[PDB]
Amino acid sequence: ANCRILLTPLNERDEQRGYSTQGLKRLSGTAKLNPRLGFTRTQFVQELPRQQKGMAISGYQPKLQLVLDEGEFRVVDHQGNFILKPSPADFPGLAENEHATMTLMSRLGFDVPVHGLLSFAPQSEEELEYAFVIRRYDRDNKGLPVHQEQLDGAMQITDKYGKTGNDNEQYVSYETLARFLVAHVNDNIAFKIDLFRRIVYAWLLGNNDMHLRNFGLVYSDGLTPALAPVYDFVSVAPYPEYFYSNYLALPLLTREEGGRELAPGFHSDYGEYIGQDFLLLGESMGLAPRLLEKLFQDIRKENAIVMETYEQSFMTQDHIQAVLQCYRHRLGLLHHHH
Amino acid sequence: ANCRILLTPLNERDEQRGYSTQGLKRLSGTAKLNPRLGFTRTQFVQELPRQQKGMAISGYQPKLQLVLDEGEFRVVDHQGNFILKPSPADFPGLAENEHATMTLMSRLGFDVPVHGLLSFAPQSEEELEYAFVIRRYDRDNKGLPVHQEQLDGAMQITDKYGKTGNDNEQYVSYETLARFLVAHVNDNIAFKIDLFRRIVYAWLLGNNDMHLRNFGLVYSDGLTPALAPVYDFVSVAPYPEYFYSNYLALPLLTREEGGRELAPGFHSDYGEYIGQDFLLLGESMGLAPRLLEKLFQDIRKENAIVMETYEQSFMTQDHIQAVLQCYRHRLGLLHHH
Amino acid sequence: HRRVKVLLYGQVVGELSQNDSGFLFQYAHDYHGPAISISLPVAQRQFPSETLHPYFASLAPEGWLRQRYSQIQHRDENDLLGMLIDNGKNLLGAIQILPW
Amino acid sequence: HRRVKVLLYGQVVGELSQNDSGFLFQYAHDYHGPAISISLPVAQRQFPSETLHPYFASLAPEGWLRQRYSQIQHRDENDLLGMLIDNGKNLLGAIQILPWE
Amino acid sequence: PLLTIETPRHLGEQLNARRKELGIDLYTLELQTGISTSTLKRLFKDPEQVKFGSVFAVANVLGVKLCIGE
Amino acid sequence: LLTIETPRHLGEQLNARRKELGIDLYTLELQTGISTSTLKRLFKDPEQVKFGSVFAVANVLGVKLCIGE
Repeated sequence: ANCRILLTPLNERDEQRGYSTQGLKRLSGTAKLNPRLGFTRTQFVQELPRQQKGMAISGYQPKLQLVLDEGEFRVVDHQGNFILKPSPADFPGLAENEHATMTLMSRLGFDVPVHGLLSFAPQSEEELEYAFVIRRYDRDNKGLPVHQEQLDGAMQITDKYGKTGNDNEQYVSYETLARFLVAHVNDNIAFKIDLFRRIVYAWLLGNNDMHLRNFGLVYSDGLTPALAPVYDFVSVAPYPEYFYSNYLALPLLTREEGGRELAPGFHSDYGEYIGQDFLLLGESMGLAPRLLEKLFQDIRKENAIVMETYEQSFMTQDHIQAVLQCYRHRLGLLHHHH
Repeated sequence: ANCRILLTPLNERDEQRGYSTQGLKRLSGTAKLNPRLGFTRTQFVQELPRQQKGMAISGYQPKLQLVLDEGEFRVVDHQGNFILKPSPADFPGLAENEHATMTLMSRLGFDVPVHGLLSFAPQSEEELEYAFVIRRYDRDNKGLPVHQEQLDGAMQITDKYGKTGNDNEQYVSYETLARFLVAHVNDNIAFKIDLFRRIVYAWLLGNNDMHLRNFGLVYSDGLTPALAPVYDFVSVAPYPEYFYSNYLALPLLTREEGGRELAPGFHSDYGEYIGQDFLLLGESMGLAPRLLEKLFQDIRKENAIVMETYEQSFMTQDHIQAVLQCYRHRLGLLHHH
Repeated sequence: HRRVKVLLYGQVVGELSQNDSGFLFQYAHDYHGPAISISLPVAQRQFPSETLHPYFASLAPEGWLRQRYSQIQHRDENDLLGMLIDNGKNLLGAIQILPW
Repeated sequence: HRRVKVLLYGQVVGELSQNDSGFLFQYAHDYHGPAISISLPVAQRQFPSETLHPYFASLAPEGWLRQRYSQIQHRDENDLLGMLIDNGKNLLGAIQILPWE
Repeated sequence: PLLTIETPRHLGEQLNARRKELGIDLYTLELQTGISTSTLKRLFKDPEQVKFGSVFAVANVLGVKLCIGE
Repeated sequence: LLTIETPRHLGEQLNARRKELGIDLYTLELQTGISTSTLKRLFKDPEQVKFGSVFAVANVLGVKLCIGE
């Protein structure tokens, strides 16, 4: 019924295939793409022993390098054009979650690299397993490398969460990161509105792991970099243990660095981030109050795209309801502001 | 008694010397300057049998290179920091005329290099002879060369009067020259007002030989050239046949190039350049009518500086009279159209 | 300790060396192209530090890919740049870290 | 017959030569400084002409200054390039024209 | 990437080309700068009669720097 | 090249340029048509002055306006 790349309804003929022609073309460039991998999971993905409970779900996730030889996906040792991300052995259905969240981001208007769900060749007569596939953004029109760098190295931060002190406190916030970006990329209100929305949407959707390595700079213009596309956007709401560890990967406001102050929302009857905290983030980026008010109204109107995308997805029903429950709650908190 | 550099009245302590402390300092940089040359005229300037009567007055003028070695002027063979211009043998009192005209230009606000009159050592008991001295503008702070070029070579004109055709017509005008200058220097209202005034003042004072070699471009402020200071400004009014030969060295307007059209002033009962022709020159330079009207009123108000400077000068009485007569007539023509 | 050639766009841009005092990255005196990082401007040539530069440390892996590589190699715990040379021809962007 | 070297601001910036076809001024292929004239831009290198370039002809002296020089060796205005070389170390500005030797 | 602005209209056109390449509409600019969509319209056609501060605020929101030379 | 930080920065730079050229406000009024009171406001903070008047004054002073990123 729904496309394994686009999540849009499949017409009469494409129903049995599971993929739409529009989707296959979006992901590969040709409608002749074969989204049924010619290899099995264990053929290329080794079973590494579990490390420690302390690391984020991304630490348990395998990553394969893929190249498109004709209309067939081929695993490469290095320098591929796509990356295959199978679900970790302990987190089943995580690839379906990253696919739903990344599809939602594209439908919301963000710059998201082309992606979809591909199935591995089965070992016997077991149910097909899907992995999330995404095109590498550090490639241009042809497979020529485009230079890029992660924000932790650019800002000269030694930890991706800003835990750079003598304690467990965080020393880099989204407010500081935005201030750094504004000074290195071209300023303009389009860049600022987008980056502000990325931070609000990581919070609304339950992506509490959008750290410094989840921001990049692409060197397309040559001298002046641009912000890299949205990548690794997953909702942690289906995993209660990981979801309650933090509201966001980094503190929202600069006043919160080193735990010196709480955000005004933490001092309210809500005791968590509210719309007022995001207005303060917007204000620090130079966005005008009348513009921030309109941006909040735009996010409220996008409720239908959020609900529909997750409900159309290949995520489990329990997982979808955990995400939409996080979303509805946090969306309601956006009204709590002056 | 007036100063031989500034033409201002000498005070009691300067009266006998003939030069003021202010003037000696302006010209040399020190009040210890000796303006009484340690050499005679014939020691360094030779009398060669002349070309022919028909060459402009500048062709008959000798030029000496001078250097300032310890408050004393010394004649050098090449590249000095000052130039001595004695009066030509056939034009006595020309150095006193160039001094009066160049002093007037400085008093009028133009960029004029520092100058004065210096006397040669006398041969016997004859009256002292003076020569015009001027500091070279192609020098900076401590006589380092500053690059410059004349307008005839810059515009690629082979004759300094623009007589470049198959006939005897002039093919470059002040209007065309100004248009060329505006495209090569920094184009601003101060530059435009100044250049316009230089052309009107060459006409008012009787300088009918301000040709293409009498305009320069100095390469000082990096890349952007500037118009060179006023130099070689002499009134030809005391010399009737030279004065009558032309109103200006070049045609005033572009319409007059090649003799294709006359300036409106030539079609009027006046039959010469009038205020209306200079308004047309101003208009071509982008100057606004209300600004040109004000600029004319300023020229009328500067009447007192013109009269006074020439009357305070060391020019002969007959020569001053000829200049002021040219001036008064042409100043009256500025009111027309 | 060791010296490596840092390549950007397939061309040797500079060198990253290690010794008793620490690490030092330096661009070639004749390299007037784009900087490999906004943290390493081309205007400045020398970049000394006690620990491995945040740019070069950020190039190294972290989770599953660093773990799969570590179980088969097993090099020194704090072999900061030794791990970067092994994955030099497999980096993000146009950067390559090759042995000298 | 003459291959005169032209030096601006103390250092040689190019060569001005004379032959059957006429005159040719050329800047040195490694000179990227300021032009000697607005009529001879730095961007263009070669400058051929049937007659002597208006810039080099404008550097030759006027009436008295040229008659004082043409009295020492007697130059009947036939060769204007040889007259430029007589006043080479006495030109206005920072231009200097010296022989190749 | 330095462009000498020839006329006020030349600047209005360059700012409008920049606005469109960024995907910014006139309403977004009105909310951010306070300048009305009708003044913004006049500005992008010929800012001759528009106040300097509004032209400078729009150039700023578009990431365009204003420079002076000779 | 000088990056203009604010409208006030530009008015100050244009006023410094005007004074180094020896141009008075009356000369500028006759040439541009802009009144000496508007010229005064312009040289202090051109924020509320029309763009065309700021552009005409920069022109008469020999100042070029450029745009970059």
